[PDB]
Amino acid sequence: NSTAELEELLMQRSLTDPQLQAAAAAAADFRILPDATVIKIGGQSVIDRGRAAVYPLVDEIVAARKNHKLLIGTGAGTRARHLYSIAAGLGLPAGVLAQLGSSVADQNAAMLGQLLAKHGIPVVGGAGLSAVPLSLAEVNAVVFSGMPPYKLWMRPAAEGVIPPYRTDAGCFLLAEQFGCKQMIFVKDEDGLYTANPKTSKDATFIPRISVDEMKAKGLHDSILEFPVLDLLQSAQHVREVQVVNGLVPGNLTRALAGEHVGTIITAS
Amino acid sequence: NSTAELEELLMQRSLTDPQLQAAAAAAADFRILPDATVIKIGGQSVIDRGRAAVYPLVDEIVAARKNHKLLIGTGAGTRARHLYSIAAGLGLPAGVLAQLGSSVADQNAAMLGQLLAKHGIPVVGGAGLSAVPLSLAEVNAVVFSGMPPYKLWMRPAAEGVIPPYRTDAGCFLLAEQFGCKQMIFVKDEDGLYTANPKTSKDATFIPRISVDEMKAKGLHDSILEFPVLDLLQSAQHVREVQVVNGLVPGNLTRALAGEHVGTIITAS
Amino acid sequence: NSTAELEELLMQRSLTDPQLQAAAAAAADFRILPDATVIKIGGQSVIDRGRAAVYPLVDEIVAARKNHKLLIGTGAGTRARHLYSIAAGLGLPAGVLAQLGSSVADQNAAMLGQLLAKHGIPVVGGAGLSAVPLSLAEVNAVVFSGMPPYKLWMRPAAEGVIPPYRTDAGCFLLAEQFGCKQMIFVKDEDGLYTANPKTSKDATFIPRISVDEMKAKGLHDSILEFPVLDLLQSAQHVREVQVVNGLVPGNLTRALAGEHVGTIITAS
Amino acid sequence: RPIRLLPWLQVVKIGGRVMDRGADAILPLVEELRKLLPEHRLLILTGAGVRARHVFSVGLDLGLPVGSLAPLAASEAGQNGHILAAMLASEGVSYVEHPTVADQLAIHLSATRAVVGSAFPPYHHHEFPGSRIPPHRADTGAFLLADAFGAAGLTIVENVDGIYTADPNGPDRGQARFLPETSATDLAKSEGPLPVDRALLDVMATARHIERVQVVNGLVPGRLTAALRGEHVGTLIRTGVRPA
Amino acid sequence: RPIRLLPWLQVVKIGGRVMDRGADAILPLVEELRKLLPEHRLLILTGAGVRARHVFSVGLDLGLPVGSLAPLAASEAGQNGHILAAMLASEGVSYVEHPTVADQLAIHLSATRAVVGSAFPPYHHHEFPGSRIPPHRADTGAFLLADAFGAAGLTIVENVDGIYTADPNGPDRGQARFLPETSATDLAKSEGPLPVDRALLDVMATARHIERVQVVNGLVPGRLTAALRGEHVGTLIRTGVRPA
Amino acid sequence: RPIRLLPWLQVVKIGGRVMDRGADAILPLVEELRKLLPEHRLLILTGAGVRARHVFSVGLDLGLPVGSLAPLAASEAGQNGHILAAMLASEGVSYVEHPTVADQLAIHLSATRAVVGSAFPPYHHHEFPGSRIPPHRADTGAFLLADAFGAAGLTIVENVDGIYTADPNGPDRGQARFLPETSATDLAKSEGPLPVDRALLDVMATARHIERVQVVNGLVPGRLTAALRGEHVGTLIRTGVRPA
Ligand SMILES: Nc1ncnc2c1ncn2[C@@H]1O[C@H](COP(=O)(O)OP(=O)(O)OP(=O)(O)O)[C@@H](O)[C@H]1O
Ligand SMILES: Nc1ncnc2c1ncn2[C@@H]1O[C@H](COP(=O)(O)OP(=O)(O)OP(=O)(O)O)[C@@H](O)[C@H]1O
Ligand SMILES: Nc1ncnc2c1ncn2[C@@H]1O[C@H](COP(=O)(O)OP(=O)(O)OP(=O)(O)O)[C@@H](O)[C@H]1O
Ligand code: MOO
Ligand code: MOO
Ligand code: MOO
Ligand SMILES: [Mg+2]
Ligand SMILES: [Mg+2]
Ligand SMILES: [Mg+2]
Repeated sequence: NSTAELEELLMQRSLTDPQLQAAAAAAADFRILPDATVIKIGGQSVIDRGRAAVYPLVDEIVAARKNHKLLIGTGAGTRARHLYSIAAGLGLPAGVLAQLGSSVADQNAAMLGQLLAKHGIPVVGGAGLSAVPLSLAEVNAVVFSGMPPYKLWMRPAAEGVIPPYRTDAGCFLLAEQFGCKQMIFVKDEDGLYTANPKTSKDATFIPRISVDEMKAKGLHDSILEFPVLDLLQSAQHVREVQVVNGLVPGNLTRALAGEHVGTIITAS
Repeated sequence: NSTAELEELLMQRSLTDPQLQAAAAAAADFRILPDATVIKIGGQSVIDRGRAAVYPLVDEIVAARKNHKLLIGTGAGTRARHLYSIAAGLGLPAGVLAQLGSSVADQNAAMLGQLLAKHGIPVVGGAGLSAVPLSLAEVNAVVFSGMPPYKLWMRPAAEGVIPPYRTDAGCFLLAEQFGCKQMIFVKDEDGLYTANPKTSKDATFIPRISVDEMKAKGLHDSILEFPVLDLLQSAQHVREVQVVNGLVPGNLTRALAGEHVGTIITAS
Repeated sequence: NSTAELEELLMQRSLTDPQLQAAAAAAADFRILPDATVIKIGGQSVIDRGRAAVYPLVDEIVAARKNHKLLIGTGAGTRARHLYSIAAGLGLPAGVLAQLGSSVADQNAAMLGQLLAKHGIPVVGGAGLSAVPLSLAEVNAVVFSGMPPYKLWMRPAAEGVIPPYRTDAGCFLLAEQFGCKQMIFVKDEDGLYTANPKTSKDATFIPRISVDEMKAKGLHDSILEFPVLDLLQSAQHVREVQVVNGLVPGNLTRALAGEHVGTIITAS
Repeated sequence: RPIRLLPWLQVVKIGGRVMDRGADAILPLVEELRKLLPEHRLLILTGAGVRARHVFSVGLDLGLPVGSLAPLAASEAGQNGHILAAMLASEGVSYVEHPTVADQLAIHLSATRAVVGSAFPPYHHHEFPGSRIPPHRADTGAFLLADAFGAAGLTIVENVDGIYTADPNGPDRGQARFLPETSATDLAKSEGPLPVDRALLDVMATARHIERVQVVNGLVPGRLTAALRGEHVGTLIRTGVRPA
Repeated sequence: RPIRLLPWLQVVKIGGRVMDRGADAILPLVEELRKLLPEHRLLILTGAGVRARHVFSVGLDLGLPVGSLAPLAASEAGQNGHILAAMLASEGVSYVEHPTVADQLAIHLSATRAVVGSAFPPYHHHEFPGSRIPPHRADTGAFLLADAFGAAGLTIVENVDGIYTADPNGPDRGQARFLPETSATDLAKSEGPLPVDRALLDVMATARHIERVQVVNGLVPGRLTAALRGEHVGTLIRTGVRPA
Repeated sequence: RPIRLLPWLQVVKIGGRVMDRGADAILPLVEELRKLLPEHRLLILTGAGVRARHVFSVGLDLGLPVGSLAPLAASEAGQNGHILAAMLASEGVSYVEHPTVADQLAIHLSATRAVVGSAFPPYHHHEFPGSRIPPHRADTGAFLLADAFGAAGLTIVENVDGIYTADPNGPDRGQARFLPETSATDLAKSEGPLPVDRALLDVMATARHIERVQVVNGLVPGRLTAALRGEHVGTLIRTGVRPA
C-alpha cells in the first residue's frame, strides 16, 4: 500500500473494485473533534415531559460545559408519531415521512435553545463545524436537531413506511463522523432490561452487553433504534455507547465524569 | 389552575375559548435575555445625518458594551419615505410597502456594522438568538435591522397604505419577546414635548408621562409610532421606554447608567 | 470640496460626470479591518499536493494566529482546470465557467476547515464581516473560498473563455476592500523569476519589482494572474503584495514576522 | 383603494382539525380539489390543528413567551401543507414557501393550476403581546394574504357547518343555534368561543377588498365546490367593506 | 465564439430615474409592457435611481470604501424591480433573484412570458478599486447578462432621447447635440458625462454576440415597442462585434 | 404499498464518466435528449466522474472520514448537472437544487418538459461508516428518488454496453462476458467490480415500485431512446418487486 498505488487504482478502477476498497481502507484516520461528547436528549422520554424533566437537565448542561465540550442533539417525540400516523394512513412513502419528522426535532431544539440562550449556548445547523462556540470556554456547547438529512432519499425499512433512521441514528452518525470520544443517549429508563420495563414486571437490568449478544436474545429493537446497533458495529471511531436515565438528578453529570451509570453497549 | 386542567382545555376547546385563554395566562414566565438592553438608532434622526452623528454614537457603543449587553436596531429614514411615496402613488397596498421599507433598514444596519466590525460587533439576522456574541465580554453586542417580518402579511392602518408597524415597533417587540430589562429610543430631540418642537416655538418638555395621559392630550402620534404605544400597554416584560437625544454627546452612555435623561413613557 | 457641494453634484449630475467623480475622490477613507492579513493558500501549488504540503501549513496557521489576525483564502487547482477544459470544448462562455470554478475552491476550503475545526477556526461565507472570530484571541482567524462572486456576470478576457478573475483576484480584492495591512500569496516557488523556473534552467530570482517593470520585461502573466497586477495599480489600501513558497517549512511564519522572504511586488 | 394584485385568485383555507382526521377526511377532500383545478386558480393554505396544542402545552409548561410559541405552531401548519401537496403532486401541485408566496405567486400560478402553502403569517418572535396564545393564526394569515392580493374570494373549510351561538361540541351544545349569516362587527362584540380567530374580525375591519367570507363544512363533499361558486352552504361573514 | 444560451431572449433595462418619476411615468410604461408580453420573451431589469445617490452621500460621509457602496446601491435597483413586478403581477410576471436569473432563467421563462430582476451585477465587496463610485452599475450588469446569454438584443430605456454631445439637463445644454448613432470606441475616448456607465463601453469591447444597443426615451409611449422591432428611434451604439 | 407520487415520471441517470469524455460524447447525447423532450416527462440526474476520484485522493491523503468525502464527491455531480443543463437551456431546461427536487418537482415539470439535478443523495456527513469510500453514490441516489416517486422507470446511461462478468476495461478483459439480464440478488452475492454502486443492490431489495432498471451505453446514439420505450438494448436488472 502506497499513495501512488492508491491514486492509480482510484483513476483506473471502479469504486466497487475490491482492490480499490482495500487500498482506501489503509489511509490515515483524522479525528475532527476528538475532545467532544455527543449527547441526545430524548423527545418522548424527556422534552415531551415538560418543566419537571427539562429544567434539571438544563442545569446539568450549564454546569457540565465548564469541564466538558458538548454537542446536544434533540429527539422528536409524540408529535412526530402523530404525523407518521396521518401520513402512513394516506399511503405516503418513508421519504415523505422523514421530512415531517425533522420539523418536530427542530421544534424541540428551538425550545431547548431558548432556555440556554442566556448562558451563551446557541442552536446550530452544522454542529460538528461550529468551531467557534465549541472552542470558547465561555460557551463550549451547541444544540442541534437530531434527524438525519436524508429527506426523500431516506432508505425505507423492510416493512412499513416509518423511517428507520431517526434521531438516535442522526446523533450517533455525528459522533462517528467527527471522531468524538463519547456518545450518551438520555432516555427515561435506567438502561437496558431483559424485557420492556414499562409493560413487564420481572425485567432484569443489564449493565453491559455487546450488539451480538443483544441480537441472540431478541433485544435488537428495544431501548435504541435497531438500525443504530448495526451502524455501531460498522463504526470507525465510536465503538460503544451509553444509555442513561435523564429523569434521575445528576445522572448526566455523573456519566460525563466516567461513572458507569446506565447501560454500556459495545460494538464487539 | 393546574397543568392537567390546562392540557385538557388545550385539547378540547377552541383557542378562542375564554376559559382556555384564562388558564394559559397563569403559566410561568421565562425571560430569555433578561440582562440585555435594546437600543434603536434612528434612521432619519441619526444615521441619515452622516459622520457628525454616527461617529460619536459608535464611540459610545464601543465604550458601553464593556458594562452593558446591547441589542442595537436601526431605523429606515428618508429613502424609505421615498419608496413609500412612489408605491403609494401607484396604489400598492401596505403589505408591498412593508417589504420596501425593510431593505432601507438593512442598508443602515450594514453601514453601522462595518464601522463596528473591527471592534468585534457583528450584524445578525436573529439578534435575540445570537447567544455567543451576547455572552462574550469581548463582544457583548450585536446589530440588527429594526423592521418587523410581516412583509405582505402586514396589518394595514385604518386609512392609507403606510405600514403602521415599522422600526420603532420592530425593536420594541424584540425587547418584549426576549424579556429585556430596558428599551431606549435614540432620536434627534431631547424628548417628548407638548407640541412638535421643530414646528412650534412654545412646546414644553415632558420628563415623564403614561400612555393614557398621552392620548388624553393629543400626543398619541408624535415622537413614537402611535401603534407602539398600544403595544406597550399590552406588554408583559417591558412596561416603560425611554427616548433620548442621540445628537448630544454621552446621552446614550448616561441613559445606560440610570440617569433620567430624555422622556420616560410608562404603560400605566 | 465640501459635503454640501458633493451632495448637490450627487443629486444633479450623472455618476459619469468628471466633476462628480473628482468630488467623491476627496471623501474620507475608512479601513474596516486594518489589523488583519489576507493569505491565499494555492490550490494547484499547495492543497492539491496533499498531506506533505497541507499539514505543515496548518501547524503554521495555528501558531501564527496567536500574534496575527488572519483571513485565509483557498485556491482551486487541477479539478477546476478539468472543468474549464470540458466546458470550453462545448463552447460555454466565461460566465458559466466562473460558477464551475467556485465549487472547486469551496471543496478546498471545506477540507482545510475540517483540519482547523478543533482549533476553533471556522469556514465562513463573509470573511471580512465575520467580526466575532477575528476579534477573539482564542480564534483570531477564518477560512474562506477565494473565487469572486461574479458568476454569469464575469467579465471575459480579450480572447478565450477562461475566467480572468479567479482566486488570486478574489483574495486580493478582499484585502483591498477591508483595508487590510498585508496580502501574502502562498505558492510552490520561492518567488518571481526572470522566466518560468519549472521549464527554464537559467531563470534569475527577483526579490523586488514594480508592476510597470514586470510589464516592460514580459512578466505580466507569470506567478500571479495578470488581471490582479492591474487591480494592484488601482488599489487604495493595499499597494504591495508578497509571494512566498509554502513548501518551505516556516516560510509563512517568517513572512508574517516581517522577513523579506520571496518576492515583493509594488504597485508603483 | 389600492389596486388588486391578483384579482383572478381564489384562496381556500383548510382547517388543521380537518387534516387531523386522516385519510377518512383527506381523501374525499383531495378528490374534490382535483375536480376544482380546471375551474379556478387556487391558493390552498393549511392550518395547524391538534399538534399545535401539544407544543403549546410543552412550551407553556417551560414558560416560553408568546413570540416563542408562534413559530412553533406555524411549523405544524406547514407540515399539513406538505402532506396535502404530496397527495396532489400527480396533478402538478406543490408546496411553496412563504417568501415565494409573497413575491412569486404570479409566476407559480402561471406554471400550474394550484399551489399549497402555510396559512400562518410570518410574525414569529414579533407576535403581539397580551395573551399567552399567539393571536395571529391560520384564519388571520389567510385573510391578510387574500385581501392584500385583492383576490376574488376567501373560503374557510372547517369541521363544522359554520358558526353557532355556542360551541356545538362543548359543554353547552343544547343551546347552540346555527348562524347562516353575520357581520364581523357583530361577532367581535360577542363573548364566547368561535371557530375562527378573534384577530380575523380585527383585520376584517381594516380590509380594502374582500367583502364576505364563507365558513363551510369540509366533511360534506360538494360544499367547497358550491362555496367557490358563491352558493350559500355555510356561514357568511360580512367584512364591512362596501361594494361599489 | 461561444454558443448562445438563450438566443430567443430579449433584455430590457429600465433606468432608475424613470422609476423615480412615479405613476406619471410608470403607468404608461406598464401598459406598453403589457402589450409586449405576447410578442417577445422578456427579461426586464431595473436600475437604481436617486435613492442610490442618497446612500452614496451617507456612505461617503462615513468614509466607506467602494466595495461597501456597491451592494448598497444595488439594493435600490432591486426595490425598483419589486415595484415594477407588482404592477405586472396580474399578467403572471414576478421578480426573480440573481441566482435564479443565473441558473434557472430558462424554466422561469417557460412558465411565463416575462420576469423582472435587478440590473446591478453581484460584484458587492469584490467591486474594482480606483474610483470611490462603484463602476459596474445597472447598464454594465444588463449588458454582461445579455451578452453571456447570447440574447437577441438589449434595449436601454432612459429619461432622455439618447446620447448627446453634452448633458442636455446640465450647465451646457445649449451646446448639446443629439447623436443618432455612435460606436463604443468613439464614446470611450471622449471626456464628459454620458447617460450610460463608462464601464459599459469596456465590456462592449470584449463582447462576443451583441452587435448593437439602442438607448431610447421611455417617457415617449411607443418607442420601446419600436426599438424591440429594430426601428431607429434613439441612439444606436455599435459594440464592435462583427456580424457574420 | 405506498401510493405513486409522480407515476408519469421517467428518470434518467447520466454517468459522470460519460460527461468526462467532453463534447465528443456530450453533443450527441444533448441532441438525443432534445428529441426526447416532447415524448417524456424527464428528470435527468448526473453522476460525478473522474473529478471525484481526485478529491478522494486528496481527502484520503489528509485522512478525512467518509462523511467528509461524500459531499466533496457530490459537488462534482452537481457541476456536471450545470454543464448539461446549460446545453439544453434554449429548450427550457434548467438545473434544480435538491430541496426543489424533493418538494417542488411537480410544479417545475408542469412549467417545462425536463429538469436536471444531481444524482448524489444528500447524506453528507451522515454517510454510513464501514468503507472509506462513500457507499451511497449516484446510482443509489437516482434509484431512491425514482422509487420514492413511484416513477414509470429508471434508466442508467453508462460508457459500456452493460454489466459483464468482469471489468471489460480492467486486467481480465479476456474473460469478461456480457450479461443481457440479471437480478439484484444474483449480483449482490457476487464478488468483483460492477458498473453500478453495490448499495444500489441493497436499496433494490427494499424497493416498493420499480420492477426493473436497464443499463445502456450512452456512447451509441439511439439506445437511450430505445430504453425509454422498453426495448432491450443493454443489461436489465430485476429488482425483486413483483408485478400485480
Ligand atoms: N361558536 C362556535 N361555532 C362553531 N364552532 C365552534 C364555536 N365555538 C367553538 N367551536 C369549535 O371549534 C372547532 C374548530 O376548531 P378550530 O377552529 O380550532 O380548528 P381549525 O380551524 O381546523 O384549526 P386551525 O385554526 O389550526 O386551522 C369546532 O369543531 C367547534 O367544536
Ligand atoms: N451625454 C449625455 N447625453 C444624454 N444624457 C446625459 C449625458 N450626460 C449626462 N446625461 C444625463 O444623465 C441622465 C440620466 O441619468 P442616469 O443614467 O444616471 O439615470 P438612470 O440610468 O435612469 O439610473 P440607473 O443608472 O441607476 O438606472 C439624463 O437625464 C441626462 O440629464
Ligand atoms: N462487471 C462490470 N461490467 C461492466 N463494467 C465494469 C464492471 N466492473 C467494472 N466496470 C467498469 O466501470 C466503468 C464505469 O465506471 P463508473 O460506473 O465508476 O462511472 P460512472 O457511473 O459514469 O460515474 P458515476 O458513478 O460517478 O456517475 C466501466 O467503464 C467499466 O470499465
Ligand atoms: O418555488 Mo419555485 O420559485 O416553484 O420556480
Ligand atoms: O424563483 Mo422560481 O425558481 O419562480 O420556480
Ligand atoms: O427552482 Mo424554481 O422553484 O424554477 O420556480
Ligand atoms: Mg377554525
Ligand atoms: Mg442611464
Ligand atoms: Mg457506473
